[PDB]
Amino acid sequence: GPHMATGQDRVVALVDMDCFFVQVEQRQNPHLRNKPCAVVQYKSWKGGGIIAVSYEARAFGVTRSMWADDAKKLCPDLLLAQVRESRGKANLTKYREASVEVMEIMSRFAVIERASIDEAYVDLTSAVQERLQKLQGQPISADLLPSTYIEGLPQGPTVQKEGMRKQGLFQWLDSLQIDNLTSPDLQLTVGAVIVEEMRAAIERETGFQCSAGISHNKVLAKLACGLNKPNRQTLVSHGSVPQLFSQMPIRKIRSLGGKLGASVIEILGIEYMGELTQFTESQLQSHFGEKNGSWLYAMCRGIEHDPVKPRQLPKTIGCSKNFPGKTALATREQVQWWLLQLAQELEERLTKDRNDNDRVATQLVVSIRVQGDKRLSSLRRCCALTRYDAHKMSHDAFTVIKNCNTSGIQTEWSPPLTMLFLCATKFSAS
DNA sequence: ATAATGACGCT
DNA sequence: AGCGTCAT
Ligand SMILES: Cc1cn([C@H]2C[C@H](O)[C@@H](COP(=O)(O)OP(=O)(O)OP(=O)(O)O)O2)c(=O)[nH]c1=O
Ligand SMILES: [Ca+2]
Ligand SMILES: [Ca+2]
Repeated sequence: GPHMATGQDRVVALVDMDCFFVQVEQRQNPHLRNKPCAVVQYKSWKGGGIIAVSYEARAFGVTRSMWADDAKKLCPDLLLAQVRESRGKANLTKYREASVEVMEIMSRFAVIERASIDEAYVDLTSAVQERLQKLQGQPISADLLPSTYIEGLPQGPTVQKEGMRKQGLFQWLDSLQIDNLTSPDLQLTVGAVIVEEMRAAIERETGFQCSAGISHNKVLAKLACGLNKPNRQTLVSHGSVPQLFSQMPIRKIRSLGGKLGASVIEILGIEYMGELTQFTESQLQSHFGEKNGSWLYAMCRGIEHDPVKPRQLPKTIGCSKNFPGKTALATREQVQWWLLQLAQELEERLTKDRNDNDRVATQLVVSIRVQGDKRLSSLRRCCALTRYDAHKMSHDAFTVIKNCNTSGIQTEWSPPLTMLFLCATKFSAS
């Protein structure tokens, strides 16, 4: 009825950089531009692990987590750039810094939530309402939306991609309710215009291309974003949700890509996101818990309330290294030395962080993984972080994990460690 | 023998 | 406090 909330109160975008580490390497090395190429860490073992893949290389079947030697088998022309290595581990500084370039530019338009090294949510509600004043009911030209897809359109009465895009946009714009400043669809459309500008600015000032989703909440925006990649943006309207969700595999919806998603599928005996509508909120709550049941009930109707959190800086700073199989650390001296290598990178980055962002970390968290254990972390322990000093931090870290050592001989370490992880947390202003 | 990161929920 | 889930 008239008391039915429709989740159309906000305009929310998610921006995501196209094959981000590859673009960073391609900006720096013009030889890699418009070529099949990939970013790889380490190179001794099977040519290194691939962690990012240009879209040209994707067309050959090259994927993440592939060994580089295996990728060459699919794509013999594949060009590689390798991650900087410092102190025997990967060093992602180039990408973190590239990330800051993009984030500060987006920050110029609106409050952003940094969702990863190359993704940000944008709450555009205020900017849209303001822009809606700039245009005194003035119709929105197709030319303000040159890279925008309208999900679900064209419908009813062209054989190439751009032809379809435009026909969809035209059908959308022709039906638009422009003399109504409260029309959710109009707000989204104005939201999409701004995101075009934001994306133009990002490309102009960094050289980096990205894709974006624009919708009424974060989950739909994130979904919308992946529908037309690379270098394009997608508007997903509230109206588009029933058809879109009608064949949308549950695992595609953010937070449903793991075990909860799988149990939703198994317990309810369904496949697609829209099928969730046929259950009461109480039923969903009984199967998955109050919080999940409530969230599921709203979400399958395109309604979600998770706000864009005003946070542009990460809340933790960490360094980890895995030591798979034969490389697992087996002596005290190895464990101490690698904790030191981790502590040294951490200290550089913390000192940087303290000068840039006026804050200090107050807690050190130490995480290890023992051989045979499938879990990410075998064990987590903490101590105070009182000095940005590598030798102290590495020493304290050893102290809080050292009795995990089950070995009879003091110089030996067992069970061998397959991962070391140090993370600085609990920042206070400074 | 993917990695190296991150955010947050549950108890 | 410490472990588990989900994501890039
Ligand atoms: C998913 C993932 C990404 N990354 C890095 C490399 C990616 O370039 C970057 C962001 O990842 P994604 O956004 O997941 O991937 P992408 O940018 O490479 O490609 P797409 O265009 O499909 O978005 O972070 C990892 O190091 N490990 C990972 O598991
Ligand atoms: Ca990306
Ligand atoms: Ca991403």
